[PDB]
Amino acid sequence: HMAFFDLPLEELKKYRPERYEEKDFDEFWEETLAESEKFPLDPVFERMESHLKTVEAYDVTFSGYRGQRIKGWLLVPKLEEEKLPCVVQYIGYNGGRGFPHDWLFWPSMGYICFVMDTRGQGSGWLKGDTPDYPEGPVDPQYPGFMTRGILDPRTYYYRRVFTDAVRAVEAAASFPQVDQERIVIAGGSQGGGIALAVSALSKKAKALLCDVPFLCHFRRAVQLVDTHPYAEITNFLKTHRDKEEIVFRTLSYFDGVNFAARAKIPALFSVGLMDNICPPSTVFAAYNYYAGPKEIRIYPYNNHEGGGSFQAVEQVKFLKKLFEK
Amino acid sequence: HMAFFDLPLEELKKYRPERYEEKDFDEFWEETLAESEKFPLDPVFERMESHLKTVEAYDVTFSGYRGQRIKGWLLVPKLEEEKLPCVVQYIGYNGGRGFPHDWLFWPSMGYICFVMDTRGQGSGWLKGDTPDYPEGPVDPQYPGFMTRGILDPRTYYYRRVFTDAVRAVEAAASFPQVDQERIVIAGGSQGGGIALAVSALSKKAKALLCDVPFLCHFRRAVQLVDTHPYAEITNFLKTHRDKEEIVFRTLSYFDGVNFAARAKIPALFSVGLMDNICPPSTVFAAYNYYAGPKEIRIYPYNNHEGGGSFQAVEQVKFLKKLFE
Amino acid sequence: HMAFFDLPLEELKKYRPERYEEKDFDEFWEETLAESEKFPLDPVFERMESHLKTVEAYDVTFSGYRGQRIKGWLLVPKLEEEKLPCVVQYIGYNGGRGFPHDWLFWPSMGYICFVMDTRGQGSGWLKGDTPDYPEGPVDPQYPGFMTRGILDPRTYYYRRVFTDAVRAVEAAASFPQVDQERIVIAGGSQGGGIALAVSALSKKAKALLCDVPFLCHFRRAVQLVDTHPYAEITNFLKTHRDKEEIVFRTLSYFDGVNFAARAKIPALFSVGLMDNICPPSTVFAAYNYYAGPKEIRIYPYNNHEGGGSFQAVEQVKFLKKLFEK
Amino acid sequence: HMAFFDLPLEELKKYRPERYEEKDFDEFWEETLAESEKFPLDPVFERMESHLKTVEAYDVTFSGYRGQRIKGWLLVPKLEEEKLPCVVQYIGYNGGRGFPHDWLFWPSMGYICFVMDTRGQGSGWLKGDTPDYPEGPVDPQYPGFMTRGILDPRTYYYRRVFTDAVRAVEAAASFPQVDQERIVIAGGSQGGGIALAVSALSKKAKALLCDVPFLCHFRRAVQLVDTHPYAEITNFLKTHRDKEEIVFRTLSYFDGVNFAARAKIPALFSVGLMDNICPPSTVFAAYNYYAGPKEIRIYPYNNHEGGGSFQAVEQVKFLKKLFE
Amino acid sequence: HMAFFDLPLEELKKYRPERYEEKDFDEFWEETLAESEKFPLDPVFERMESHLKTVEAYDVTFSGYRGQRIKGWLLVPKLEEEKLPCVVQYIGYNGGRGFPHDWLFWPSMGYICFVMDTRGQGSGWLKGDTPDYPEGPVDPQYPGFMTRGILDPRTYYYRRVFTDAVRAVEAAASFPQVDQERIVIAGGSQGGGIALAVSALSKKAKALLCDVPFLCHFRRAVQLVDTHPYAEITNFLKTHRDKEEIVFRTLSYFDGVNFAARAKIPALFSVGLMDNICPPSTVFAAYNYYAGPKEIRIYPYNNHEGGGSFQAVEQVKFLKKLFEK
Amino acid sequence: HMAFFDLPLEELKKYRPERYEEKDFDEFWEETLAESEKFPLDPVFERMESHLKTVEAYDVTFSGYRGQRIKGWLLVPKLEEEKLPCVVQYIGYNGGRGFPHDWLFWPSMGYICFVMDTRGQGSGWLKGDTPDYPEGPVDPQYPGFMTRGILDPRTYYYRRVFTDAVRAVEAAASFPQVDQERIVIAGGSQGGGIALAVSALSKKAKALLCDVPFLCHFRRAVQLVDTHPYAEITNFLKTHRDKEEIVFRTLSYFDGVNFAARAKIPALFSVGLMDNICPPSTVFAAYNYYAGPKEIRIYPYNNHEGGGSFQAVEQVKFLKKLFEK
Ligand SMILES: [Ca+2]
Ligand SMILES: [Ca+2]
Ligand SMILES: [Ca+2]
Ligand SMILES: [Ca+2]
Ligand SMILES: [Ca+2]
Ligand SMILES: [Ca+2]
Ligand SMILES: [Ca+2]
Ligand SMILES: [Ca+2]
Repeated sequence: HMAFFDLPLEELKKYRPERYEEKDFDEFWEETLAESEKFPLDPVFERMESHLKTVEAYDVTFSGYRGQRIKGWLLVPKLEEEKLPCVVQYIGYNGGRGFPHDWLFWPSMGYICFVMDTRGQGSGWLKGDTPDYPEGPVDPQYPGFMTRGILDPRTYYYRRVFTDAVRAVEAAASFPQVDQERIVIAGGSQGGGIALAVSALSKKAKALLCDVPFLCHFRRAVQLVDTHPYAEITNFLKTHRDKEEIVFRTLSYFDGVNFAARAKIPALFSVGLMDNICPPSTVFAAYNYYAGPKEIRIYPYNNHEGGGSFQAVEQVKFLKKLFEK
Repeated sequence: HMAFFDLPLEELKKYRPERYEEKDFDEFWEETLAESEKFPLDPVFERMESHLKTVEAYDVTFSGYRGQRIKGWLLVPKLEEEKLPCVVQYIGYNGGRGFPHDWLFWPSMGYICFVMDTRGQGSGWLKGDTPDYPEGPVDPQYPGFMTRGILDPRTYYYRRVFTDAVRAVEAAASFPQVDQERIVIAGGSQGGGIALAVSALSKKAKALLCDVPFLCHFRRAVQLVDTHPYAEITNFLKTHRDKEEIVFRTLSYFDGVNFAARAKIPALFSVGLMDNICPPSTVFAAYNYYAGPKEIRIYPYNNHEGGGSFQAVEQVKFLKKLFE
Repeated sequence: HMAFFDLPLEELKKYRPERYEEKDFDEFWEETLAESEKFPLDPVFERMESHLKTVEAYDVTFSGYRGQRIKGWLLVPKLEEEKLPCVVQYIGYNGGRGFPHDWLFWPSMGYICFVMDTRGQGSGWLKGDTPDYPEGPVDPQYPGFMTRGILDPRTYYYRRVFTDAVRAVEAAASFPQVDQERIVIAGGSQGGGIALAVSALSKKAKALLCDVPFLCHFRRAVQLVDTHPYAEITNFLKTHRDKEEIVFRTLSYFDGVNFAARAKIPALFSVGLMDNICPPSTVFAAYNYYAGPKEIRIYPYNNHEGGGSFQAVEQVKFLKKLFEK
Repeated sequence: HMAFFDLPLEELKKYRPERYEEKDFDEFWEETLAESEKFPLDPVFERMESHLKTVEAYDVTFSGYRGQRIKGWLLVPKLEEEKLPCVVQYIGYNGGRGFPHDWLFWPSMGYICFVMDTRGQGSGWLKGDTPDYPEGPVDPQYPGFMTRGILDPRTYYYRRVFTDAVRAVEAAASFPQVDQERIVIAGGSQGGGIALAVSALSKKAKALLCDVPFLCHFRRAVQLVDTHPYAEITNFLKTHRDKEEIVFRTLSYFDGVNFAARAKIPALFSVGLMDNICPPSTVFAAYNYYAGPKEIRIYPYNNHEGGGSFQAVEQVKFLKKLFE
Repeated sequence: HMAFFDLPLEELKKYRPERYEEKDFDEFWEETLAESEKFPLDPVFERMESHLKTVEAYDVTFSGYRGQRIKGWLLVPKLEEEKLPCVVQYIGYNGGRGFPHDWLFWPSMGYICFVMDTRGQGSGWLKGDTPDYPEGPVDPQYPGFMTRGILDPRTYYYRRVFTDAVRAVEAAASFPQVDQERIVIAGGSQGGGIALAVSALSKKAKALLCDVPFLCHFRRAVQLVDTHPYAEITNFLKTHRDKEEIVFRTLSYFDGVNFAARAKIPALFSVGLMDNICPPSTVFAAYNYYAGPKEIRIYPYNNHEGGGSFQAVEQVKFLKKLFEK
Repeated sequence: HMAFFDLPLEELKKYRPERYEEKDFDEFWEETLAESEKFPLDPVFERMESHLKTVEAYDVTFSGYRGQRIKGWLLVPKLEEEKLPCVVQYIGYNGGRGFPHDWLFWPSMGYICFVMDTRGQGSGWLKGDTPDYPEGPVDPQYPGFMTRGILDPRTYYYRRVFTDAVRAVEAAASFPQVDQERIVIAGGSQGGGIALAVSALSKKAKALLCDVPFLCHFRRAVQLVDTHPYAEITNFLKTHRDKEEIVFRTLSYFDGVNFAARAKIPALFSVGLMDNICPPSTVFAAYNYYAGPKEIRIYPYNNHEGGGSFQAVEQVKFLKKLFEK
């Protein structure tokens, strides 16, 4: 067999495929957010009995999509400064909020960390505590989250997740020790696709950290790789042979490329050139359309792990320099 | 690597592991069926335009779990006889009702065939048209159907599927040309596990055809094989390390072995001794506890395909002799 | 690894590679057929005791290559019409005629169905009952049928199969209830390659159904995919490093592309764009050279399963419309 | 997945499963050999132009099964001794006689080497030049040689190979520089199963070298491993679900374990305890029933490669001691 | 294929296979430690520039095997307490000390953390900075560390690693804020096997954390699994067919089962019943022979990940109770 | 999955990628060889008691890199001619000199054969007896030999191997029955890469046999294939994300393409076009830059086995014609 390869790096850097979105993309999202804003946010922070000594940990509950109650953690490092910067952290596919001690990186660097639990997931590599609540009937689907409600953008799973995620920034901003001028939205892989949505839809985010982003350039992802989770879509289309146009129409409303074209905040991206889960052409498509000030860290030899702890160093340096003005 | 192997056949034939079920197993199912019976069945058969010439095809809708509307097909062979025997057909994992022409076997053999669509699935190997409707919140789960609602038997996905399947036999029986003395429940793999449940829960079924059954002896299945779909449960338990006792309690209410101990109608089973999706020990555990008159066809060299078209011949000969 | 991909669709639709055949291609086939016609067809249809109720089943025996007796099934739906249309069904690799109840589709749609057993196979996924009878010595070969007798077109396995298949249509035509104006030849995968040969060699076929055809564009197939059964040819060539020119000369006489260029009857093809057993470039090469009226159904997300039950629907609609003209 | 393991070594050393053969096993082989002996052997040795300098190479042709003409190589080391000992070398599955320079080991150790080409193979890992000639119709079969004619011992492929192989020893013995008191029959894997047959059927062989033998204890092999080529039999049985008894009856006539029970010449065996192509329980079954003086070299950590060049050293030493 | 399974749990709980060690096992280790103690430990702690805010990070250097200079990190949480408890952390196969921010768990829980870099590794999943120094010639070996110097225990790779690890505890104990009554040795997988050796050889360790231990019951490991790294041994033995007795003789001196029989400090073990890297029978053999006060957490459905974050919670609670006395 | 494919043959035939070497490449090698030449070669040939009858077998010892003692075999066929031609044979990755009877081909063809043992390997498919002796510290590395000392060309493993190999030709030339006008350097795979280095560095070699060469065009190899052993370099780079430039700078001094540009003796190459261990583009890059008289045998359907026994025949014929003048 042939080892994975995408477009050459010189082509990746110029890759700007034709965008496809419906004319009501913005109106869809405006209505979605307006509907959810009719419910009070009702943020709840409850301090936990914990063995943690350098951080205070809080159980979080807030109202996400249509008032539905989403879990999280808030880790506050024990420091003298009265207002601290904050990272809102979104989680990779099949993960959930786990335990507070699973998210010590940002607090150790002096940042408040808001970890948003992902509705209905939390059963693959880290446990979760938040259910999904569907729009009535749960249509035929392929196992997983990628095709859950895919026949209509109004019923699609990521409509609810992205709305949760925009509301999570509001919930973080409500914590009294959070410096609202230094709120960062962050994620890798599904988390990066969520953060990319939030960068276009939120008014409160001040910077984006976007690693090896998933949920980008769907039509290309499906043709390029046979890995999960993009293969969920392919397997659905293999069966539902009459639904191709509808499937990609729905997905157009949730595509990171279309959000990137609307985002204005400063962003640090990362990409692995041998990543066969989130292919480099899908990541570069999103990066290249990203409309805010931007940088990308390129890891030529890395698969889905990306830059690992090297990239974490880059992120801390990037934010320090940004927030010095 | 090591080739798949289960217990030797001589051990499989005596394999009767200790059963685990809760005290309220029967009460759970009695309440479930009573609550769904409060909605009218409202079976609808709508003759469709079709290119089929030897068969009349109907679009089916009936009320399953809690009045929720389930799709299916009814295929009636064009024959002179006024009352015909009927097979109620349940579908394998990730399948759905597909097209009428996907179910030509039983009609061709002179049987009315009622194909029940599987709620929420239909996206893997044959398309489906029936949604699931959850009991409120859809809890954290691993991709698929095996762990959907698994923390409480009341919320568990197969509660709804098994209720649909019991109601499907009532729907079939309400068709005027069906001979109610010759209603057969049939399935292979997930369909076999569904049919095994129906064999204990239904009052209308007269015979069971149970091929290579899934949804049997969960605790053993999860230790034995790393194949999907049983690995969905294993993967959930890898993450939710605190939920093991709860998971297996819930599953006990849906285990084919526990239904088999309650079933009284005549049954023909099949098993593939090299089946690593539905291991022979889980299938023999169910067969060995099956409380009605029973036979099993054993296919020593077959994987999940079982007896294939050979077993289809065994089934037709079995039912002919039974109903004489 | 890399996920399978062939030429882009826009290139596939224009793909007309240079054809290679010997100057005696037609003479080879004329002599082959003339030599087999010297034996009487002697078609025998024997009614069977069956549990089937909507269809009458017949055990079939007829003379194929050089008078050799080939088995089949004939399924006749119980309908009032005195002359019925007929599908001659060829079978995929490692399959055979199985049981009569394995072929209920076409009879259920009102067609007589003649299923031809495949000589010497019948041991992979459906049982068969017909032997092969070689031209004397059985030369060194790689396991399978693809290299059986490959050093000479006169000894090659598919010379015998394709002659059996041309005689199968004569056998079907001899059944009294068959409408000879509505004889269809049909197959998928090896069956599709057999059917493609018959479309060029038979005088009795009126329409072709050709799904995901095997036995097409061998030189491309062997360099594109490492899957069986094309890999049998590759494996033979890895060992018999002196026989490359002879192997591809022999295969030129049996290539679906060379038959397609001679076929004049109306045809419906199908192709799976992710099919790595019968690659889309080999299928499109045959489709593009096909010299009769033609259509193709394209399944972008399907592998070797092709259009499945969706394509069955297309085939029934195609034939209904054709035979109403 | 799980890593391959067979019976523990202590159990392997005592493993003597019940043997199955038909009452006419000996008569079947007596009648097969007598029929082929009615054609003259007509051994032809044709010196070749070669770049080889330490060895003389001959193109061999002789009559095997029913007078059919089998190819081979004869390699004679250029030594002063007027009569030399001889190794008759059988080849592994999908191999053939290749080139003369592929068989330099035994000649370099001072032995004449007769390499028998394998009918109809020669297309996997080493080229071959000898065709098969079937007993009329070539029945339905799974790809390969293991199920070619398997529905009748008289049509089965290995009937013709084993007969060739017995005649190969007669052909080698006819070469004037061969010392007939020091004729060795040798093989690994398919070669070893061939050699094991020849050790029971030939009158001319004086010693057996049998490495990691294939064609042994078929019923166990098929249940134990899913590797090729034993899997060819399994796959044929998955489809021809009515032919199980007939398949194993045929195979009984060709099983190394039944030949081993009849062999009287001295033998050196080898076995790899992690061999998942020729499992150690099938090899030990044949070794344990072997009726002549015998030794086995056991390689606990090796797969199908066995003892490799270490074993080759064992074989040279074994034969030197034996022929002193 | 067959999914991985070891002995049933009820058998695992009683599994005490016969131990094999040479008569000079203790003398070998006494001599090894005495020889390395002749070089000064010369521990160096160098406060480094870091973006970490809740922790003080130190570059560590100390003398391990025969005076050779080994790297590490020391992470000290910023807390008012003047003496703190300490975890000496050993690293999994193909890993190294990485960056200080890779080891935030224990400091966040109020423990000083001493992370020992692994000589010659650090190139698989986390970077390292410490070379190996062989005893003269580097004999023929299979790729990796398992068979490096395996023909003599005096030249074997893990002789040098285990001596470094015993000296790492002495280096940690020399830090003035370390409470010497609360020094813990900890590791998972290779780290667990190192920690197990240290639990027998060190005089300063007060508690052992030993997760999914590697380097245990080699003869069984090599029989049971075909995974790396145990398969490095098998692959060496496949080639060096004359060296079986020598290989297992050497390995006996480094076997966690033989150290466990000598260890007296309180321990918490963990085991995954589906672990095919470190099989449960090799782990239970070590646990069952462990001579100090002991508990084991059993994870029936987990592979080599073990208890993950659940086990981390178990470790924190275990130590808190132990050191309350 | 996608089956392996490299550039089309017509492109391979013209493939001359831009070469990268440091401006001290020649000076590095001149100094390396001069430093090793300060130690006496001290060749030792000791006749063995052997069961071989057509060949005399000698145990060889000679001084390779910096006086270090390297093992080998010398096989002398028993012929009347007083001086014989000689093949110096280098060995594939994870192999060693094995037993004398493993190398009977060249002696049987009337050539003396000098088999050089490969330092530190000999544990994968054929046993070896020669250790490595590192330049002091053995830095962090990935399992295997490709990354051993890779951070500095002075410490790199192949500096020592290539020096041994140049000295092996001198050792061979010292045997009294060797005709020094007919000394051939030969290898496949790692052996071919070693031989290619020797063809530029040795003054005594008269012809090169170079099959499916490894150690060629590293930057391309690492992008193209995910197979071992080239993946050892990729794996090292995935972790040491800061060391890319250094790694490829080191490797430039050991790249077969750069030696090929300097080699002047006649050469026979071979290449398998389906070889995914040594890709055809890396082999053709070296062949195309080869500066001496050259021929290549192309095996379009072979993987890493190349031309096998067919190529052995090509080699014997090639050398016969060459040495006839
Ligand atoms: Ca708009
Ligand atoms: Ca009760
Ligand atoms: Ca309708
Ligand atoms: Ca012509
Ligand atoms: Ca007898
Ligand atoms: Ca002692
Ligand atoms: Ca420092
Ligand atoms: Ca220079």
